[PDB]
Amino acid sequence: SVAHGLAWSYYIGYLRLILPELQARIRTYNQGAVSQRLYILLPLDCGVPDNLSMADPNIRFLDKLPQQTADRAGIKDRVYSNSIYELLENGQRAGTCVLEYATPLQTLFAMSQYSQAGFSREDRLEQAKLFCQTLEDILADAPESQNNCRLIAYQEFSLSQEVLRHLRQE
Amino acid sequence: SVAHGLAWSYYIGYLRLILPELQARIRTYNQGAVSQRLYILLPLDCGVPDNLSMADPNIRFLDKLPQQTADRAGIKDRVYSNSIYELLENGQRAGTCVLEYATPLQTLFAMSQYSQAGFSREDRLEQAKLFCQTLEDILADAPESQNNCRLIAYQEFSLSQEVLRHLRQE
Ligand SMILES: Nc1nc(=O)c2ncn([C@@H]3O[C@@H]4COP(=O)(O)O[C@H]5[C@@H](O)[C@H](n6cnc7c(N)ncnc76)O[C@@H]5COP(=O)(O)O[C@@H]3[C@@H]4O)c2[nH]1
Repeated sequence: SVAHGLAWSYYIGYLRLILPELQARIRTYNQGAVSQRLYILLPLDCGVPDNLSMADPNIRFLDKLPQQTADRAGIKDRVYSNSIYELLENGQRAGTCVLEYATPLQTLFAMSQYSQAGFSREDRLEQAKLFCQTLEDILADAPESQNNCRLIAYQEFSLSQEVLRHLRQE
Repeated sequence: SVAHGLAWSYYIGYLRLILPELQARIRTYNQGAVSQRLYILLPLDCGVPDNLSMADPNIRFLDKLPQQTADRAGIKDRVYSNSIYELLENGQRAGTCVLEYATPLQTLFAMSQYSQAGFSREDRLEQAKLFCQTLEDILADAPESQNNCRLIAYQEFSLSQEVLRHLRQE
C-alpha cells in the first residue's frame, strides 16, 4: 500500500532522525516552559493547511526551535526545523508545544486529485486511516520514541481543544 | 505499490515546490558557471551515502545554493537546500551542477531491512526500478519540469563519468 510506504518513509527519513535530538533542542530553547514531545496532527480528511492559525485562531505561532542540521543523501547541511505554538482557551495560554501536521497526508491528498496517481478521491479517508495505523504500529515498537512523540488523529470542532485534551493527559 | 507512492510523494512534496524556483536560485548564485538543471542520482541498488565524495572522490562539494524557504504544514520557514558539486576527470573540472540522490531510495533501503515494513531485501531492485519508472512518467507530463530536471538512473564503475555523460548531452 501507498499509505504503508508513506508511514515508513515518515519514520525513516524524519521521526527516526529528529526524535533523538528533540529533547536537547527544547532544553536549549527553554534555557516559555514548552512541553517535551513532538505533537503530530493527523487530520483523517487529509486537510493540511500550511498555517496552523488558519485551521484554528486559538493555535498561535510563538517561535522556532534551534534548527537541526545533517548531511543527507548529497545535501550538505539539510535543515530540519520545528515550530512552537501556544494553545489558547478563552483568551488564556493553556499550553505550549512543538506542533505540526504529518506532511505525507498532503501526498495522499494530492494523489487523490491527480488521475495518473491511481487512487480515487473516495479512497482518501481509508488511506489516511492506514497511514495513522501504520505510524502508531511503528512508534509502538520504535526505540527513538521514548515518551518523545504524540499522534493526534481526528475526524471533524476545535483543533486547539483536541490538542489540549492530549496535552492535559501529561 | 510503495514505490509508486514514494515517487508521487517525491514529486508532490519536493520536485513540484523546488523545480519552479530553481532557475532564480542558480542565477542568483551565478551573480565556474553552474548548469541550469537539478541532477537527480537514482542508484537502482538503493545505496545512498550522505557524502557524494565517498561514492566517488571525482565528485567534490563546491557550495550550497541560496536556501529556499516556505511555510509548510505548520512549519514556519521550512528550508529546502541544494548543494553544488564539481565533477573531475583526470585532475580537471569537467562539469559543475546541482546534484543529489533521490531520498525515497533510503526509505526503500530501510524498509527492506525492517521486518514490520512488508517487503524483503530481495525486492529492493524492482522497487527501485518501479520508483524510477513512476518518477520518469510523472516528469514526462509535469508542467514544473521545463528542461529543469535530469534523472540519472544506474546499476553498478565511475559515478562522476555517469553524471558527465548526462551533462555532455546538453
Ligand atoms: N532530497 C530531499 N530534500 C528535501 O529537502 C526534501 N523534503 C522532502 N523530501 C522528500 O519529498 C517527498 C515528499 O515530502 P513530505 O513532506 O511529504 O515527506 C517528508 C516529511 O513528512 C518528513 N520530513 C523530512 N524532512 C522534513 C523537514 N525538514 N520538515 C518536516 N518534515 C520533514 O519526512 C517525510 C520523508 O522525508 P524524505 O525522506 O526526505 O523524503 C521526502 C518525500 O519522499 C526531500 N528530499
